[PDB]
Amino acid sequence: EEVETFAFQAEIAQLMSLIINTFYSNKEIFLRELISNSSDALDKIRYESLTDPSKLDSGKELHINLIPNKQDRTLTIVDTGIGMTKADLINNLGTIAKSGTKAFMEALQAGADISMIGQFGVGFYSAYLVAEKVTVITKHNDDEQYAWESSAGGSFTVRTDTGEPMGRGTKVILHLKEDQTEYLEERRIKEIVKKHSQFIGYPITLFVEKERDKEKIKEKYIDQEELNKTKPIWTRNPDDITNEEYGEFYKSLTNDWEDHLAVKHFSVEGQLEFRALLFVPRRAPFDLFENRKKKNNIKLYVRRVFIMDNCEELIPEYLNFIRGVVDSEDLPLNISREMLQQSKILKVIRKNLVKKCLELFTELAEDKENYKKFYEQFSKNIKLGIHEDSQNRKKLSELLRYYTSASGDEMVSLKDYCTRMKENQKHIYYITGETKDQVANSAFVERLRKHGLEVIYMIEPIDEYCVQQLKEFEGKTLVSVTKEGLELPEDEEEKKKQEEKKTKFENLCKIMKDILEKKVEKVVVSNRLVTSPCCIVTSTYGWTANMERIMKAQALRDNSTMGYMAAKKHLEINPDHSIIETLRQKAEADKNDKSVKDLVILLYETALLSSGFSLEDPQTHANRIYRMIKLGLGI
Amino acid sequence: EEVETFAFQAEIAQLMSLIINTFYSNKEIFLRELISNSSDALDKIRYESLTDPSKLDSGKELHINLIPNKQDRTLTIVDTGIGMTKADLINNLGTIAKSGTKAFMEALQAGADISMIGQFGVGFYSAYLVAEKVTVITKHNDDEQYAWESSAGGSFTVRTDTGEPMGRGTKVILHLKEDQTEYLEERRIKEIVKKHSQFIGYPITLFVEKERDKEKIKEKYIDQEELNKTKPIWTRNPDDITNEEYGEFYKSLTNDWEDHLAVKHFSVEGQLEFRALLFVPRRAPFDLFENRKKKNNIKLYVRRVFIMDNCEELIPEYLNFIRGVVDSEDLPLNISREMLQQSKILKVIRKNLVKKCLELFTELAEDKENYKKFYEQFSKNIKLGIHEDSQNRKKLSELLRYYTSASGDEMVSLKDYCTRMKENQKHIYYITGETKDQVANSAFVERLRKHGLEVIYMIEPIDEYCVQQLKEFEGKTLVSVTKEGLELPEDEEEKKKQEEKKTKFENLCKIMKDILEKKVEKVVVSNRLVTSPCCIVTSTYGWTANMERIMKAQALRDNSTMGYMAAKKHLEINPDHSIIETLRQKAEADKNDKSVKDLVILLYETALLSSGFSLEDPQTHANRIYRMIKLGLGI
Amino acid sequence: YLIGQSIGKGCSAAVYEATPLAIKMMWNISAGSSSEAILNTMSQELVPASRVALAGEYGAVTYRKSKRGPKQLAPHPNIIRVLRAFTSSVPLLPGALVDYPDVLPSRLHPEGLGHGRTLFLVMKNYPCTLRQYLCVNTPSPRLAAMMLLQLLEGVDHLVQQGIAHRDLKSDNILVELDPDGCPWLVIADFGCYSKADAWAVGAIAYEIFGLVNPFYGQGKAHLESRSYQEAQLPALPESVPPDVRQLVRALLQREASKRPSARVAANVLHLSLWGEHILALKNLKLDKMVGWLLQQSAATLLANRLTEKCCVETKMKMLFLANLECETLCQAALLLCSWRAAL
Ligand SMILES: Nc1ncnc2c1ncn2[C@@H]1O[C@H](COP(=O)(O)OP(=O)(O)O)[C@@H](O)[C@H]1O
Ligand SMILES: Nc1ncnc2c1ncn2[C@@H]1O[C@H](COP(=O)(O)OP(=O)(O)O)[C@@H](O)[C@H]1O
Repeated sequence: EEVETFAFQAEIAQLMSLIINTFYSNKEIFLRELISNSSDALDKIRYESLTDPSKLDSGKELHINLIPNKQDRTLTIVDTGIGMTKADLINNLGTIAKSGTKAFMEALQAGADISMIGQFGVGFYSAYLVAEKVTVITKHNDDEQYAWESSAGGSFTVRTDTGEPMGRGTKVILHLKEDQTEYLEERRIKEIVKKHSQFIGYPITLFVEKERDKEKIKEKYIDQEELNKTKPIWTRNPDDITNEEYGEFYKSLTNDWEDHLAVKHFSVEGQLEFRALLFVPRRAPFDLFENRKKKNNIKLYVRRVFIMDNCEELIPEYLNFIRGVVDSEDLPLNISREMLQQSKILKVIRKNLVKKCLELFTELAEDKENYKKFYEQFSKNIKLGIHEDSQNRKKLSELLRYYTSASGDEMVSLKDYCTRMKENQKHIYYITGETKDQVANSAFVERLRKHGLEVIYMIEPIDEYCVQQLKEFEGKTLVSVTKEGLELPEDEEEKKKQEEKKTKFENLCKIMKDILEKKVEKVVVSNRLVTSPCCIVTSTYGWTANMERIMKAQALRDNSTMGYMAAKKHLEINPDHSIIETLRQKAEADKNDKSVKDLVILLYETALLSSGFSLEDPQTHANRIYRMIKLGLGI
Repeated sequence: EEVETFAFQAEIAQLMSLIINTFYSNKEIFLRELISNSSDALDKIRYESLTDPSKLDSGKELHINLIPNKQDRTLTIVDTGIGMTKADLINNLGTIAKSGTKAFMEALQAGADISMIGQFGVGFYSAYLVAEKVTVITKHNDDEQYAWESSAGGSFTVRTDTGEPMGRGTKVILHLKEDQTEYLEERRIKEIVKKHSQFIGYPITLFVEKERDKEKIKEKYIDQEELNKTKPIWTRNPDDITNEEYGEFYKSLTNDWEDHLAVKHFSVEGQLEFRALLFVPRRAPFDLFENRKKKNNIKLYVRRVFIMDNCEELIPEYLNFIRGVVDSEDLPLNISREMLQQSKILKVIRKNLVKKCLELFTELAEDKENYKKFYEQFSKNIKLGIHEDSQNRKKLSELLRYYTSASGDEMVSLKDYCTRMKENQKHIYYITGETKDQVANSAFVERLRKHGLEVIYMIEPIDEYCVQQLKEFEGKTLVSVTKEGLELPEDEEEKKKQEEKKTKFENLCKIMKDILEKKVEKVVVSNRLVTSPCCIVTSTYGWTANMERIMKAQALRDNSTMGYMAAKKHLEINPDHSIIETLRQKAEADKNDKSVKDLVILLYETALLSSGFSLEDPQTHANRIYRMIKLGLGI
Repeated sequence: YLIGQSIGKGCSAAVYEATPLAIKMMWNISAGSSSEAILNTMSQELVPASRVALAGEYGAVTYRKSKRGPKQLAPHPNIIRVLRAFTSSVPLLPGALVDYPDVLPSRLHPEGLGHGRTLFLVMKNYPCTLRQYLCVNTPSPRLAAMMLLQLLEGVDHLVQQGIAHRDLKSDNILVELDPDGCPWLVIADFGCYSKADAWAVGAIAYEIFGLVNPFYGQGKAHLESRSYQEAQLPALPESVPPDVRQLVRALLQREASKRPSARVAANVLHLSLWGEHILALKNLKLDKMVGWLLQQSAATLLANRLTEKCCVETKMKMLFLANLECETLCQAALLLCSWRAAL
């Protein structure tokens, strides 16, 4: 019945303690917060100078100066921003969770061009993380020079300062603690202001005092040097940035002695707004696929300040060589400003990035030489992507280049193969091995090369992973020439010759099958062998020779599967070779002759060797060869 | 001069907005906060019952009940905790950043046994993430049943409730939003309360209403089922937990049909205090080294609530098979209670964990049978560690087991080798290959096995990585038998025979060196070959045969290095073989006889094959063999 | 058929004990999207089941679900238990009937279809120490100065951590000798003060060029605090470029104030090797700026254009061309030709 309404208030002490201790991960953040607030004040005073320039008569230039002083453990951040009045001082720096920047922005007109950093209202108090007492001296038009001072004790003192006239500006004076006196030197300051807040629209000038005084020989009396040297070009509109400026931006962003290779600069204007800049390096990093704990070199910026890096869901893994930045104007941001609220947004960014960089690759493929350099250096990443993702695979396939029998010396794409395919040909014959030369002279390709068809040379271990999932390309199916059921478009008298050769050698294959027992699962007359006695081939389903070799040699392999996934061999003989005919004479003459037995054993050994398989115990084969040699020499 | 001191106050609206939106990553956290606060109240009322039990006459049992109601979109969390009074209600739920739990704990005596969850003061307001209006009905001794209602509008209402008597307890009633009505069903509730807040010292009972009413055939009229079934045993003191209870805890923690293998339960009592529980599974996970994005199965708990998982710096990568929990009583915690403040603490935890689990492995090695299973299933991880870390390598080495020439069929450790080493032997001879049988009959080990020395069989690809950094063990150095400069402790007449064989075959090696040109860098008389004509061996510095084969077959390899790091072969001949003697006769007779040229070419081919190298173009060797066969048969 | 007691196992099957043989019942609920996995279990179990052993009528059991049930061959590594060959389904089939998707009857799931690109590992061959590698072969001065620059970067990175690697000789150093890939050098102390380690690395540098170091031969190889009694410098062969001769001349000098620290020597080597021979580098004519630093980096690649076979050179260029400061670079570009001019 009786309802006593109230309104929340807060316990200040524990609130300040929470803000200081429990918000930010690493104490180095404080510099970013102060710098961003100072830049906010800078653009504040800049905006108002448009209407009237007289308000800029106090101070013309707009800059930020850092003056670390080791004698007094004071790190001073002085700027020429708008400043504060007394009442503004009290209301902004006293009232927690109130931000004068947000109030000024919302009070501004609708169509304005300012983009201020923060609106939360608590970023300043982070300074305490590395200071005991903070002193803020600021002089702003319509008011005199006032002095702020607080020790985070729940109290602050505001006193009219009588120091030197600062003009329209604001300087913050921190008194660091001995535990944090490291930030006084210049190395960590440089590293921080380059990591965060590097792309700030105003010059940041360090003011170290490294005067030698070694007696004219004195050097570096006072050192003024800029840090935010490179402007953020992605903010600028494209079609005006020539292909040059991208070069310097690349060299500065990532230390490199050479230009980039290609650049994609685009932007999205939906309810999720962001601009992006993507570089593809000219040199593949040596430690790239080496796991450096650095998954993506893409840096995420929000209003030109650093947010997060190496958050893998930004870009898929195989596109890690891409280096560049992505800047959004507004996003849900965790209080510490180091991660997003709902990671669902990252998925949309990922999709946009992958489609845009795939378009970039497609456009790059229009040039031959540039592409050749790119492929030659990053082909592994494309095949990795083909192996991993299953929705751009169709668009990823065209990019691949390959060596063919009719290619010569230069690589060629699958579309060229499809164009050069004959009318009756309905497949794409590929052969995987370990080197181009050995594959080119292999036994399987003889009949094909004789007939005139083309074949594909895949000579790197990364291939198998790609092809085993790339089972089709543009209506035409990929078939491996080292599979059991291989067929070619022939005539009918070819079939008659084949069946008559079967009816001639149907006993010899059984005879050789009882020998070699449990070493090969079947032995049949071949149709792909010319100028070679016999070759072995794996079954239609299961690992091929090179695949089994690869994943047997693969480290961190699971032994049980290696025993599980073993290929089932099938021996094939050439009914035209003189060796086979003479062996058939000897077999049909003497059902069992030892000479035949050892001969077919040795033949199978050599065939297993040439077929790409690795012999089980090479010592026995070597001993057989040595016995043959000793017999030949008369020993 | 004039100093106007003040004291910070806060703008409530934006502060509440920040607390609601910008603190927690995923909205599902709210359940953990309410559950933890309710458990805090539960242990609060428990503590006071010790002094006087009459204060427990209101309600005996201590439990937490969740009653989701889909009809009204209300998720009720009712318990029998201490409750609040009116003034306590106002001061705690109204004043942001104030926590009555911390006040009660600090007001308590020094040596007390309570361990309450939170002290910050803002966890409750997180409920808003998934509710528009929150209603808290609570009845606590010394006061009547009151009700709090707030919509996060900067106002809260407190009215004396006239509902049913609840006794000493507290129930929270949320009114979810249509976007978040998913939390009403039981699946997500179960998953959440099992992920977080699973190890709470009080029974949590869901109250779903899945009554079928299908007409006696009705089932599940009202379902009361517990969720926190398993108690946290790591809190209990060891030497009392038998080896059984660890079994059920393992099965419950991780769904498994079989017991664990071994358990290590220890605790640290320094300024950094935490207890730990470590399990080593009986079965190696099939997808273990497969990158599951799950780097460490170690779960981190703070006061029996979940904090973080898969944060790799907890435990090194190679010790990922270890499954277990680590609980600390107090740690610097980010406001969202999902990460630590200074990650330096994780390093100390990592060092303690690794030293403790290494001690565990050492103690496990005392039992041969158990070790055999463990090593057979997790040997790869030990070698990975040996390859990666460089400070426990000395202690990780002892764990390794190996097949030796004199071992027989069972593996053996390096200490056994060192004990069985002869007096003059000063090295440890190991031979790496691809299978035990082929290695055992290789050409290199013949002279060694004849002399009586022992040799080590390394027959997995992961070996090379380990041995190439394990260059020494207990004063004795590891030497590979397939290296160029191999020497054995012999007598002096052996040296005389060797030098006379050199002075006999010094021309033949040059003759064979001008042939085979640029295929082998040197050909010398051997000292390790018996009952084999010739074997090839790699140089002292560079890759060995098996190493080069392995990292040639390794996917994601860098081609430039494969061209860079190629082995330099050296052919070695056996001056005792009849083939070599007859070849020397033929060479010294005819400087250049082709019979000799083709013969030595074929000999080198067979030696390259047996030595473990992969032939470059096996077609030429096969054609040579076919020519030999055709010559033998008379074709 | 009688069966035993009821237990739950795996959350995908029941377990009784029939009259003894174990009836591992299979309960499939086709109302959820996990029943597809459960029909996969239906297929993967009964691997040795006979082809004509089914006992379920077609009017009660759908032929389309059981036609390829009988398995010709399958490894089935995961689950061990098994049931007899039969299936039961209500005549008017249970609620949420199987959709009968008629999917891929003749197709066989290739056992072991699931494969994985396992984690990639690196190999660093450490076959020899520095003394042996320089006793077997001695490389040309280009990569020799490269190795000296590697050693100088290492010894700078060490002492800047606080500890002083006073003992530094030919044996403590290890060389990751790639077979034909150029040898990468690493610092270590497997064999058990400012600028003293620089003196040691200068002596070792004199050694690397194939000449015996007299501070190693006669003595005083521990540290120069025991001042050698030569009071001169040994003459490195003239084949070496006078730049590194001046470097090793100033580094192991007597005076401890004149000895350039490791950073200035490292980046003066950076200037000499990579930054091409330009009149800006000499006569201290380059006015030091970070812009001129990036211009020197732009001059750095021309050391790849001719020296690219050396993987070590591109490696060092990727590793150390980023870490170099304006002050030490100014001091380097000053000293390098305030000696060379000798004005
Ligand atoms: N250098 C400065 N000059 C003028 N005003 C400042 C300066 N630094 C901070 N302020 C004011 O202090 C208020 C509180 O800062 P804070 O809220 O912590 O940062 P932000 O406003 O970026 O969230 C801001 O509204 C801002 O107007
Ligand atoms: N179920 C409950 N019974 C009694 N008191 C409670 C209950 N839930 C919350 N409170 C009180 O509300 C206060 C504010 O909660 P909050 O600070 O958000 O959680 P915590 O105290 O765990 O940080 C706490 O001090 C606690 O005493």
